[PDB]
Amino acid sequence: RGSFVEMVDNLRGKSGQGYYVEMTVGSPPQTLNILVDTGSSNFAVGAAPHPFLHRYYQRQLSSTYRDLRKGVYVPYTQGKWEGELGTDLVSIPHGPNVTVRANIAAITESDKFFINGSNWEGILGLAYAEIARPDDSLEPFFDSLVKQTHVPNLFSLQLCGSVGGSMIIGGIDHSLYTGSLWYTPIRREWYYEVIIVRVEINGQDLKMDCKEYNYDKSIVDSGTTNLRLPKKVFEAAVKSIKAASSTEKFPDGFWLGEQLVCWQAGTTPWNIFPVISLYLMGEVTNQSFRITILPQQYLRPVEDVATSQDDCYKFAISQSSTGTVMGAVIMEGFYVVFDRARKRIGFAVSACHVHDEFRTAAVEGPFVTLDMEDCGYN
Ligand SMILES: Cc1cc(C#N)cnc1C(=O)Nc1ccc(F)c([C@]2(C)Cc3c(ccnc3F)C(N)=N2)c1
Repeated sequence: RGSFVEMVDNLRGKSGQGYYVEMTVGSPPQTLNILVDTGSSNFAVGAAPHPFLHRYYQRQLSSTYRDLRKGVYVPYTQGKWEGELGTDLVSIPHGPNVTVRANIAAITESDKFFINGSNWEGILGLAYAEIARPDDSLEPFFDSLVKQTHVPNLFSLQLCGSVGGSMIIGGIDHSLYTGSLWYTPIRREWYYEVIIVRVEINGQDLKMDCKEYNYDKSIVDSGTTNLRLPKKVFEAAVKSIKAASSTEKFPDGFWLGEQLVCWQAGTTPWNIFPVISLYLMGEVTNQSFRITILPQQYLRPVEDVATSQDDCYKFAISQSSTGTVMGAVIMEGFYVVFDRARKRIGFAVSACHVHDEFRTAAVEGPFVTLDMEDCGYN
């Protein structure tokens, strides 16, 4: 408890391509880099030589492999993957010293799933069984891990933004944060669902029915880059961000993520952009707390741009039909504790978050907020 030096810095990535941990499948162990995804619940790995893959699960080489003789087909709005279900021995080299028998979807066909140039070959769904495919009887990896060993039912994520980070499995590491952890209830165990009760752009409230903020869902998701916001809320949100920053002009496409915006190197006017604050439901009736992110978090360097030589960024707040998504834009500001045992998520200021000399990411409380139960959709 309190320090897990083995697990510090166990995450790698490329800006915009996600955070991956090293894992091993089968006996003898096959090493794979695996995307850490709190927005899904399947452990799914490449199992065939797709050209984009550095490597893939070779079931034939594993003595400990077992067929479940059952397929799984998983469509997304952007592409898909299809696989064959089995179980095998799984471990995490830079995690706890255990080996568990977990479900594995051996991916045999896919579209727009693997990324050309990426260095991961699978995905670790860390959310709950309810949203597992094909259904909730397929036990997620973390459930298997907790049932089969003495690892405490919790994990924490420090996403640092070559990006890096830590996934502390079974605990919390106090070197990864400063100040205090503040906790928000997990509303329901399917996604990591939470409730936003108030939004401030630059200290100024948006004065929307808070029900909208969570229409139809608000989730914490390490498998999404953006802060995604319901359309009605996104509309009001950028209306206010536009106004805060009208000191300089940008095409209406930029706010829609249809175009990048560039400045001369080291010339980004961060200060013309407002801090963003979400107030989250607290542990106590009528008590909330507030997390504050910087434009550093929502204006994202796009490095791979050959038509330019400047500092070009993407506005990483975007509209959504599935609810608020608190992606890497949010998580990079904070140490995030997925306290599954107590059905809550903790936020603290990350020791690694990107901050200039004038503004810093913040987690503050307590605040008095009435009628927070009304902010959740039914
Ligand atoms: C591009 C990327 C950037 C960051 C950063 N920084 C983190 N993750 C990814 C990424 O490539 N995730 C990903 C890829 C394929 C998937 F199939 C999913 C799913 C399973 C499906 C998914 C998700 C989110 C949004 N719509 C989806 F279709 C999600 N959380 N999980 C996520």
